Amino acid sequence: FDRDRLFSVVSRGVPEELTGLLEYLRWNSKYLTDSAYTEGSTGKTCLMKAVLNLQDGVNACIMPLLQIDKDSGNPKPLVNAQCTDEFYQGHSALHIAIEKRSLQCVKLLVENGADVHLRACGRFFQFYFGELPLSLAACTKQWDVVTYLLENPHQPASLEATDSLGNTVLHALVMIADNSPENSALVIHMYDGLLQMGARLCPTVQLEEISNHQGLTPLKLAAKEGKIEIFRHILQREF
Repeated sequence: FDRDRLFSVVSRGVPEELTGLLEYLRWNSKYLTDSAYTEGSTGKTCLMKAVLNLQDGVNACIMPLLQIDKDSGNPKPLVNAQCTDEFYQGHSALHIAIEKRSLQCVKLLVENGADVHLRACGRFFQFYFGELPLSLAACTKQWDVVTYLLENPHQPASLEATDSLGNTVLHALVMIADNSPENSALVIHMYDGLLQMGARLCPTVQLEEISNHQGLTPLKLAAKEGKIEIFRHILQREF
């Protein structure tokens, strides 16, 4: 089992061809997160390759890979491996699952130890979505994934979490807003929805008062970016 074979196998979504992988790993004291099983420039793992080749929301190598990884006794679980190159830095299988708009796959990953606060901060994403799984799910308007991330019993995502810019999901939404009537309406429903859920999930937290590394709340950030409709909406929330 060299890397080439595994990635081929996994790309084709044929779990049956993983026969002997576990034995090979345990015999040699190796893990699927090892340099050897990782693409040398990017750190792209076999599980990432799997989620990149989803067929109709699924890929039948995914759970086998997770199980083999667990059974191999891996100290640094494959589920939370991150891309290492400049362009995709921090990108995890969970981010790819959300980009692919697959709730099925998000669940499978989270149920098996996905860290819901890993940051994708590479040069390609500066579109920028706030580097966090929840902020990506919100920015791409995925209601089913957003509520799963917030409510699941394994690893609930925090609405207060911030990225390397100090941005919450609320700042991220301000960032992706267009000034088109229909887009801003949808972004407003997401902004309000998250806050409505926050009144229940974090009853005491003033999420809209959290400010940036640039000292900007979502309101002030909205003003800075020229986002009139979002700005005026955030104000009427107060008043």
